Amino acid sequence: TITYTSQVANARLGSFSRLLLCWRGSIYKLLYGEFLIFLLCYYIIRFIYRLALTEEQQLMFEKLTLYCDSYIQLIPISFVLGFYVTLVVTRWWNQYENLPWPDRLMSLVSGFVEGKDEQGRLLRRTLIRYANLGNVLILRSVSTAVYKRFPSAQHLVQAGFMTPAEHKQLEKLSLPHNMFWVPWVWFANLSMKAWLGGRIRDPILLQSLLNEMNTLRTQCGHLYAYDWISIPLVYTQVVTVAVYSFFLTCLVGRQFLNPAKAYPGHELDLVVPVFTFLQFFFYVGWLKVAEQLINPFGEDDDDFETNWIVDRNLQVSLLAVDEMHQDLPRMEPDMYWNKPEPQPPYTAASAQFRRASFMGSTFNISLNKEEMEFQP
Amino acid sequence: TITYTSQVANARLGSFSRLLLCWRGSIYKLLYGEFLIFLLCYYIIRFIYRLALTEEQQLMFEKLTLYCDSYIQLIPISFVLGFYVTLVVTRWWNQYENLPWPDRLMSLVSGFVEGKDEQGRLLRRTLIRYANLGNVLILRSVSTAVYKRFPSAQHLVQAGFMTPAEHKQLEKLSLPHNMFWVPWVWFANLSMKAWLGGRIRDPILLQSLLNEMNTLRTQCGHLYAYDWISIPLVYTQVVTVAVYSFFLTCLVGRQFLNPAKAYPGHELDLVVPVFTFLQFFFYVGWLKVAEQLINPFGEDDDDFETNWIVDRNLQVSLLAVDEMHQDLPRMEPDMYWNKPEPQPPYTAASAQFRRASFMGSTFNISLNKEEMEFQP
Amino acid sequence: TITYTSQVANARLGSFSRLLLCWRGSIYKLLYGEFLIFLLCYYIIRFIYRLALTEEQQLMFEKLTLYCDSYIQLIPISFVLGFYVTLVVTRWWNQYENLPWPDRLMSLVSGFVEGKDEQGRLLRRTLIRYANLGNVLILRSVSTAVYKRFPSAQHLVQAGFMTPAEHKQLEKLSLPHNMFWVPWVWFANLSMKAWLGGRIRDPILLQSLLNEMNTLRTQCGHLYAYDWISIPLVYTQVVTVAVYSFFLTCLVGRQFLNPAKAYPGHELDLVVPVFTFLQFFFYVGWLKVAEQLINPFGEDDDDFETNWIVDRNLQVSLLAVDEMHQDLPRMEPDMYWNKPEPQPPYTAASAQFRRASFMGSTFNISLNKEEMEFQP
Amino acid sequence: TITYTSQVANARLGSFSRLLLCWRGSIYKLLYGEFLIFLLCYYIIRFIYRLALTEEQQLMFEKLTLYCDSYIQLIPISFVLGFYVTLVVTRWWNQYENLPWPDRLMSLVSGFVEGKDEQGRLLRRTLIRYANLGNVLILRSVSTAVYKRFPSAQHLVQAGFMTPAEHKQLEKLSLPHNMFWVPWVWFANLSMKAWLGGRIRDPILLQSLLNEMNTLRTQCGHLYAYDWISIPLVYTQVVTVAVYSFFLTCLVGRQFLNPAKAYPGHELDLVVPVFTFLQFFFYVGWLKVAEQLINPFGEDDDDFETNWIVDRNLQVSLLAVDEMHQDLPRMEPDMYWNKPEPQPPYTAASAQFRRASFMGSTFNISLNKEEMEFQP
Amino acid sequence: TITYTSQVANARLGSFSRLLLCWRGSIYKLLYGEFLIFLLCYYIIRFIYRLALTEEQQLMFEKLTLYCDSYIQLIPISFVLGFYVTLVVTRWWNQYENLPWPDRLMSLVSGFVEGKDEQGRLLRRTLIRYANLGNVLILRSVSTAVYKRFPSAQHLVQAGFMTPAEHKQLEKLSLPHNMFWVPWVWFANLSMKAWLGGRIRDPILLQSLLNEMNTLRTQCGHLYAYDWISIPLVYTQVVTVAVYSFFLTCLVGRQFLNPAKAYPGHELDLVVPVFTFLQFFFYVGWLKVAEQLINPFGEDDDDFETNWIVDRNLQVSLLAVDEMHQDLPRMEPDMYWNKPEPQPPYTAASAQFRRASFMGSTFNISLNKEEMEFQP
Ligand SMILES: [Ca+2]
Ligand SMILES: [Ca+2]
Ligand SMILES: [Ca+2]
Ligand SMILES: [Ca+2]
Ligand SMILES: [Ca+2]
Repeated sequence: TITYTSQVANARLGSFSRLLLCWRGSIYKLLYGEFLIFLLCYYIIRFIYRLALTEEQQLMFEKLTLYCDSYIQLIPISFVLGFYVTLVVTRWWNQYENLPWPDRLMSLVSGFVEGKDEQGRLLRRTLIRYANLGNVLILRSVSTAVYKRFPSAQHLVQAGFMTPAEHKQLEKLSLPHNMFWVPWVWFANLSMKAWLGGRIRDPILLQSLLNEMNTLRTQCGHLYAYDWISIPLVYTQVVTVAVYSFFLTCLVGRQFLNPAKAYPGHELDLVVPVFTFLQFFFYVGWLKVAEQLINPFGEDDDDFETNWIVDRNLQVSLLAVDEMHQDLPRMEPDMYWNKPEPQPPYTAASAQFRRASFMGSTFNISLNKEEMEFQP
Repeated sequence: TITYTSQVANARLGSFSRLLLCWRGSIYKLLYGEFLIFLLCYYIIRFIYRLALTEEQQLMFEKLTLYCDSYIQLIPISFVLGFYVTLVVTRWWNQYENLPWPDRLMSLVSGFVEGKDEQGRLLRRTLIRYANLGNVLILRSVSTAVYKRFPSAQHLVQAGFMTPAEHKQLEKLSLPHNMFWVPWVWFANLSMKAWLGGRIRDPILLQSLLNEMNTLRTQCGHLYAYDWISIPLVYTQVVTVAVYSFFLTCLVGRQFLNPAKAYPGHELDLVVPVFTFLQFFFYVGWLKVAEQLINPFGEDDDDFETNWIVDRNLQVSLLAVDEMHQDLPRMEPDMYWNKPEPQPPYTAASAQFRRASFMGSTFNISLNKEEMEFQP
Repeated sequence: TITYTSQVANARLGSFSRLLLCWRGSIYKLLYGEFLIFLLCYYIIRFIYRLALTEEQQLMFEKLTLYCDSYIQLIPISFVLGFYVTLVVTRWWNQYENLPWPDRLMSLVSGFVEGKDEQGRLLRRTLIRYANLGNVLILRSVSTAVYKRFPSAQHLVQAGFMTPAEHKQLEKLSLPHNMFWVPWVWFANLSMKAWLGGRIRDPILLQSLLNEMNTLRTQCGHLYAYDWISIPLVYTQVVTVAVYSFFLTCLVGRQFLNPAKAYPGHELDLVVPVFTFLQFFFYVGWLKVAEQLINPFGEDDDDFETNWIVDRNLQVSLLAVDEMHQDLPRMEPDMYWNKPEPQPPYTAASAQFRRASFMGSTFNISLNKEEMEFQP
Repeated sequence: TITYTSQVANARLGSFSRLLLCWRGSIYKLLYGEFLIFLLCYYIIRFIYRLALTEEQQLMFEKLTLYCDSYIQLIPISFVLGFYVTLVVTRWWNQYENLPWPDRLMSLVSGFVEGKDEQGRLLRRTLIRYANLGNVLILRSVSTAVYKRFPSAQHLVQAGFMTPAEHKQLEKLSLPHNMFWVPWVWFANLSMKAWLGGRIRDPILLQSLLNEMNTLRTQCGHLYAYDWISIPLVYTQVVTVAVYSFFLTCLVGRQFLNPAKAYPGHELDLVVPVFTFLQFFFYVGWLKVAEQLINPFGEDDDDFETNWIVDRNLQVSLLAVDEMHQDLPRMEPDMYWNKPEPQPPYTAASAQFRRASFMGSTFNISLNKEEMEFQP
Repeated sequence: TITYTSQVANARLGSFSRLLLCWRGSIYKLLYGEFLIFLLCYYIIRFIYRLALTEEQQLMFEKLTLYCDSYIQLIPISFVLGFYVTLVVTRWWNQYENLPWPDRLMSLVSGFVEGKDEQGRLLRRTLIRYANLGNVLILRSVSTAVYKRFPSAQHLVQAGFMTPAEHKQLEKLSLPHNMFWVPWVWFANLSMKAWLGGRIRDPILLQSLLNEMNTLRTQCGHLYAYDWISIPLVYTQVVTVAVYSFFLTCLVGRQFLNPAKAYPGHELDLVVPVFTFLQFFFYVGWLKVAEQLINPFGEDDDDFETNWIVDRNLQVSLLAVDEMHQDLPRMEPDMYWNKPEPQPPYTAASAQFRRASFMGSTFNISLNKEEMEFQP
């Protein structure tokens, strides 16, 4: 994740132009290697045509250069790339939306599961840990960064996501599929036990806990789906052949011919095909957006920070269910205790953002006395 | 936010043409500086070509002017800008949709949390204040206007969003991440305490309160997500290079050459490239839509009024949970108490809007007696 | 709202061609004035060129006519108009989807709030009236037709939407923002009072009532949002300049020159630029779709019938909660009381629509005996 | 509804080519009449030009044929048709999604409403019948097929959807709007009565019943909305004029001129304008998709089978709430009662579909011993 | 399903280029037969023109070759294919999203339905089996792979999805429609019986069970809808005629003529029409994406693995409700029992993914002392 939200807060002079001076997550980082290969091939062909070929061979190469230059437009690269990248970006944001957060669940576990004694602490910690464990099991199944951090269940044990007892239980339950679903069943059974043991006072609170946990389950299932059901390989191959064929053709059709023949469109021989390179930049960068985003759980600069999310979820969830359980700030009358229309102040830097309320678009309509009178 | 909803209520003669006479939130305000730089560069190049260059240098410049003018169309600016701005507008409206409003929560807190005594008042005020505090913590994390208004937690204390006790508690809980989630945990624990203390009469009402509060939490999480997960920097750089390369090329390809040579398409030498300027207006304004909307929590004219929303939420929520708690208008028989078919009157200005009911599209189908008869 | 659903039920010969003979909500009604101005300007320019200008001035005008005619295509009107109108149509249908209907709420109020005495009647009527009042307050804030019908809160009192007591209470609560939210708080507190007074038998029914009411609140909030957050004025100005610049250019580039010069594409001098007029019809009508739909609560022919919806909601909701409360048709054995497979008859006009059930796409797959046998 | 799902299960050789040999729901059925009119007009113009016109008149007709042929491309038919048909297809699938099914409701009514006696049977049948009656009232309001089957409420009585008592009650309640909402109010009041009479044991079950019923109400409201709020007539007229103007122009611009003059692009005189006819097929068929789908409740081949859905809903719902109420198959130990890893067999035809489980995309990542070691 | 998620984790050099070396689910596999037919026809026409035709016949064929070559662009294949394939891909992902998973339901059944005795085991197994049976009945109705595995209800009995008693009960209930809905009614009635028998302790838990089961019902209904309501056959025929007409025209317009005549664009006679073949690859592969995805439950390589999902659902659901019922790992203090800020370790391979928390986009805004001061 490369965040530049602060740099584009306002539409200032050359707002997006300042972003062209970024390297991490940059288009340069993504397609400099492909561009170097393309440039090498282009100039190898240029030197072959300019030095090796004979007069008749050079004429036959020139005829093919103008034949290829007329079909470079026959390729509908823009359409294919436009639909495919839109599909990849949609899937990318859905995959983010299906990253599980324990915040709703941890608030309900902190509130509903009672007891300041060791048993209450252990019960709350175990429930939240089940939620975190389910999340990490799916994430290590779908995220290469998380897998590299936890290449085995024993690593999850050493890192504190799973106890040795939980590891043994998981081994006992092993089926020939992903076992990421197990902690949800454990959670449901432990919540039932807590309710029967009086730690959850009412079954409506148990229903709320199970609802939040099942929401997390659905998110983890969606992550499994996106990891398993790739964008059809045929659609990916179609877009790839469009881009590569376009630039393979450009490798010949965009050669600078001998100006002597004075072919139409070859009057002046510049050495660098600047607009060909700009088209490469545009089309290959647009494809590289898909190439980076198609699996957003990899290790690209703009891929999701799954490891950070795992660490932050564990810390936050344990703190909320253990230290913050029935641990509230003192409840005292606030600053506006007897102020009917509170008006919090503005700093000198923010005074310009004070606004009158928008009352609705009809507020300033003017009508005559006769217009406003009800009719029988 | 520049509201013009009232001006476009009806499709009147030149409805959208009257909007070209607006300055605030206008396209002129957004790209006058870039346009001035472009115009300066265009005329500097014009004077260089017309005065400095020699006959042969002028001919070589003219050859490049017609070479560049033929590739200005090779750029697929329309496609790149069309997909990117659609993505930015989608994200912009989602970000609005994820601005938290306490209205549902404050109705449930006003109704469910009982007691006209000081303790009931304090409990209701504290719960609603927790909701407002969570909202303001995330908003100051994502909105430059709100941050400038509350550059520190001490400012939140001085403005009445947070008590000194709440500030101390937040400091005690500090982790190396955003603490905007804390007030939700506080809310859940305080609602549990209110239920156990008899201020909430049934656990179904507590479930309702926690559901509304968790909805606000999810909205605040979405705001955090949009602030953190920028549109991929590669996609932004691709669109930026498309626009800038197009107009850099136009800076040469759209020069007015000497009419003497009588080049095709250069017959008449106008001094102002009116259609080039219109293309600049169109493409750069379309890009400036993205530049303004990509971070809708900045300080642009059309950015969201986060400060107003904060103030209005605090005022409304405190009034609803404190002054309006069990404070109802007298319940008396209405104007249509014994009128089976109430028909509220129309003013002379509104009589034209009285309509017969639409009964469905099948209402006027005509069938014969034999057509309408059931068959055995 | 111009409904033509019945005319397009079937794909008949020239189904959409018969719709070109409609005036109300027609494209003619929307852009006849603009077209008359355009036609007047076009022929004024034609007469100026044909009569006033000298030979050399006419030649200079002709050179500019063919210069302008070559850039009329440089304008990407189709793209700009295509994205903007799609955004406007999406917002238009969302705004419809957020029009509040009391039907769910009124069924729950009719069922749950008990008592055939005057107090039960008054309680049910007051709750449904709160829902209607919230709806009308937001609608008069966002709809010019509703505002013209209720230009003041006193008009709401005279029309029976609000009692004098409710009006006084609203004045007492006045804040410098829209007060459309107040009736929801009133509803929540009155429902709580009804539950505590035994008129609502269980708190689960109170939860259901509050859920439906909060759904209506969310819809009203969405209406407020769409009224307040206009489509960015920059995007509207961009599309407007695209259309107007295109046709300003056409005003010169589409002039019929003197055939004598025999310019390419000016061989025959027709007096009416039929295809220019068709382009005007197309592009300006496509823009007029946005101009009419951008604020669907105005007074255009195809704008929503907010007044009708208000009247119909009041009538229906009062009837459901008052006259239909525990007022059921006699419950008796039906026509198929002992008929295992009911087959309601068809008329002679409908016999053709009787179909066999679709059993699924796999139903007709044929397999051999050996193919169908399970393997160990 | 023309189902071809079975024919396109696999991407076989010429999968979509075999579908060109279908008549029902075919493009031929939809635009053969328009095509015959177009062909007649084209050849009438051909014979007029070839026989009636004089040499000078023929030359003036030829000049107009090449003038019209150059603007046939000026029409942006593809854009207009592409956005409009996408809107129509979106609305078409939403309208399907809002067809009410009693399956959720009938399961809850079968389970929750108790009693094997005549009163329990009558209560369950009456509740499900209310749901079916609401559905049929809206469907006969919006569907021409259903209206033709039930052209009056008396037909609903004769067909068993409504009892004479229900008909009398509906007449007593008559307001000047669609009364499709009434059965929901009846349902809510009858469910309340059943709860108070002990036939529904807990108010949570009553909440579930009312939730499902209100979901059906919302679907029926959406159907009413789509029937009432047509796609703006202006947008429909714009697309219609685009298509018709294009082909009116083609009627002249696509005439085969005399080869003698040897005009560019008229070298060889074929009698049939094959590509003009293919363009007619394409554009008019794309428009006919909208013409058929714009009202999917008509009587086109691909319109929804509303009558079948009505019949199937009545049969299924009555069977589920009456015959299947507490009528369960014997509960006995299953085939895998003591088999920890059940493996249901495969037939010889399905053995090829047995797969190993996908374990996640990270499963095959290989790391060294040192890479896998945790760091302090 | 061909998963390549692991290969595209990172945007590496030629990431998508390595995918062109895949056969299963490849574009080659999908359109090699059509391409062979096209190539055969192209070269048959080439040999006919080059050998059979006389001088005048060859000239007439050449005139038609350049006439056809000018209309190959008149076809708007890109637009038609672009909208249709987007619709097919949307439907494809919705169909995946509506594949039922028992995970939520099985967690609730494992937790809520009590008893370690044989009766509790049998009740839990029977409920989960009802859910699985409903899923398999719909899947065998819509999936050719599942139908081939279970070509009769007797096969479902032999495979253990249905008992002989359940089969007899289904036969007794037979109506002339799909009976996939029956197991939901059975589930609701059996859950009611379990609640009345004390196996479900509270009706809120029964409400939760029925909610999850009804969610599965809605998913199965959506699957039935997508199987029944095909994409309109007219839209499919339109796209098919676009592609086939384009390439039929190319069969003549893309012939290599005799270079002797030196026609424009036919200067050099290459034997293989490389760009025609690339266009075939592009357009026909883009169509083959739709052809494979239009019914994603077939037996294509990229079709869903319905059989695997069926097997995995049965195994997982039975294990969760039977072996894991109240079978929890020992609850013991975790690794961070008294560690306020848990920091799970990183491996040497993952150390690079450790990040500082993102605190929000406003975090680094700098303001002066005077700027930060509140104003009165
Ligand atoms: Ca990646
Ligand atoms: Ca901004
Ligand atoms: Ca309007
Ligand atoms: Ca239809
Ligand atoms: Ca398939």
